[PDB]
Amino acid sequence: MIKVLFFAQVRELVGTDATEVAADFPTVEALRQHMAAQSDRWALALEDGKLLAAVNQTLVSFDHPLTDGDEVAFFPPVTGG
Amino acid sequence: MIKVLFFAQVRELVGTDATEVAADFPTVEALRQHMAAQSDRWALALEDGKLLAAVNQTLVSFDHPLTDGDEVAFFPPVTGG
Amino acid sequence: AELSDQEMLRYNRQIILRGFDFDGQEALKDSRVLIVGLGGLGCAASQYLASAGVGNLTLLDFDTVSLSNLQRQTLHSDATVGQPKVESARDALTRINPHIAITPVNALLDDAELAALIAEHDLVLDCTDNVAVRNQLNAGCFAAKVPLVSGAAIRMEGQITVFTYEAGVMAPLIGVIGSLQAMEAIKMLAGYGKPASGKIVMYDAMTCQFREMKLMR
Amino acid sequence: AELSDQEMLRYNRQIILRGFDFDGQEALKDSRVLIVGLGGLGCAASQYLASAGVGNLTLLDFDTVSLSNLQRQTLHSDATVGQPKVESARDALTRINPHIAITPVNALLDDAELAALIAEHDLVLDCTDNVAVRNQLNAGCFAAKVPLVSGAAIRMEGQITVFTYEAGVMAPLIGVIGSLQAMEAIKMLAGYGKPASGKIVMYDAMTCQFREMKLMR
Ligand SMILES: Nc1ncnc2c1ncn2[C@@H]1O[C@H](COP(=O)(O)OP(=O)(O)OP(=O)(O)O)[C@@H](O)[C@H]1O
Ligand SMILES: Nc1ncnc2c1ncn2[C@@H]1O[C@H](COP(=O)(O)OP(=O)(O)OP(=O)(O)O)[C@@H](O)[C@H]1O
Repeated sequence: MIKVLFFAQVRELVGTDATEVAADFPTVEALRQHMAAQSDRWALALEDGKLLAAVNQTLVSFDHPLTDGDEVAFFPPVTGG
Repeated sequence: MIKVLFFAQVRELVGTDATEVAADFPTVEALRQHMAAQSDRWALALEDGKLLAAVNQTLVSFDHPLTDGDEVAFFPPVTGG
Repeated sequence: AELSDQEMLRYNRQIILRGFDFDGQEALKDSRVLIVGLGGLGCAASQYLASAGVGNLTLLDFDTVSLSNLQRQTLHSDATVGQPKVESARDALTRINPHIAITPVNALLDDAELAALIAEHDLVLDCTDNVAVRNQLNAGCFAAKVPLVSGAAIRMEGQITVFTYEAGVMAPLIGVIGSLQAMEAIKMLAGYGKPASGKIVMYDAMTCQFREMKLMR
Repeated sequence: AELSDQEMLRYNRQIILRGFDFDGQEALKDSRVLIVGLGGLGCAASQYLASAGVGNLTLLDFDTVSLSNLQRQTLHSDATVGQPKVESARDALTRINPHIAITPVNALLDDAELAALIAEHDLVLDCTDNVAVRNQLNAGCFAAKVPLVSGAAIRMEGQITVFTYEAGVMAPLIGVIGSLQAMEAIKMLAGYGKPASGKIVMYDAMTCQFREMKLMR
């Protein structure tokens, strides 16, 4: 279906590592809002500006076209060190 | 078929990272000798005692049963540091 | 437990980590870890076990420092060449953190003696270079049921594995693997995160790739 | 190039690595690397760039040492708190290897000045904590066409990427990522192995997993 994976702090906040979801998002940004609307914890975990999307082993814009079978991973960006 | 992968020093010596081969080895040890018989460089790269076999994401004895579709990776063992 | 005002400031960046908090930092202080092999890896791993705050560490090695070792063992120095490794290391380590208690043990213990020693700690670090020792360790640790964070490296290849129960070597490789160990140790000690027991994480420097392979009994 | 009898002994374990040999070790000696940010990562990476043998290193940071930093920046110490980081670091580094030439630069250069500096080295190390700087770097490096080994870490997460063209932080994480950088740098400098350009290697400490994700222009 749509294997939505979660890494690092993102998975930490949402409490799950992966989740299959029904196909229904044109852009990656489409899925970004659905999931974020679940709760305040989800809102923050998937807050815009503080998230990075990776579509099928490759990084993509918050617009890449999503079709059924796609694997989208959501991890945060890192700066510091 | 039989996706035989190579890692670290092993891949270094054999000069290739992966190689598909015709199904024909009962034990992992069966494949171990065929490949090692190719040349002196292959003999050494895959020399018995100095090799580790990994069958489909899991480590296995030099006997695990090999069937078509199997993915066998050959990397050396590490001690030191 | 019980951090001072100064510990609480130095350890801050750790304390504020969600899930760790003051509690974690107190666990660390109360821990008694044993590092076997203060060479390439033993040196890498201890430097961060010390700075992070593990209150009690025991250095176990029978060898002495040498020139060649100075290509990768940062804890040692030209001025300490010849001196035994447990001592060169202790000195450098107590500079990194004057708050922890460091005990050096210049020797080559046998099975009876390792066993007694192991049962005296909460976690052991396999930082050796031969299966003779690695086997004693795995043996003693399993008998007393003390977690083992084992690692190895040579040439351009490393491995790390957890148990809850010549050839050259590029300098930075010992650092990758060594710091991996020190991480996993802290993870176990404070019950933070999920340990890497049940598998071997292999690191291929030549290509910079990491593989995970499931373990079997 | 041209190693002495003493360098040739100290660097041995590197020289005997197949594919590296005397040639590699001479490249390292002839290299001029620039490290920007002698904090958590800058400290981890330089310790192994120094011991391995990169002949010339330039430390660039405007900050000073502090207590909190002593939970992870091993190159610094209580005795150096307050002193600027480029200097605390240079001192510790020259202890690790009295054979290399270290140049500290206590400042905050602007674009004109970074650009001049970059064009003076063979490789740069992004060891900073903000996109302001990281962007200048990426900019200057691309203009002069100088390789960039960039890395970052925070909390329990790291990343490393190569370009050929508060929140807490667990101590050992900076070590994993830092030593990764120092490895890739050496790889580029001597043409040994295959670089990690064209992707981001991400490291998840909480679970100890590594992911590779393809980059796009
Ligand atoms: N039985 C043991 N007890 C304590 N320490 C051990 C034991 N066996 C091996 N060691 C130590 O493990 C360490 C790590 O060695 P490593 O391979 O890292 O460096 P070395 O052995 O010191 O290096 P070199 O390759 O220059 O010989 C050594 O410093 C060695 O003394
Ligand atoms: N423009 C820049 N030029 C030089 N160094 C920089 C620049 N921007 C940031 N840095 C340095 O990058 C370093 C790494 O910081 P890190 O996040 O690793 O530790 P810190 O900033 O020193 O730590 P703390 O979280 O205790 O504040 C610092 O030591 C900081 O001074």
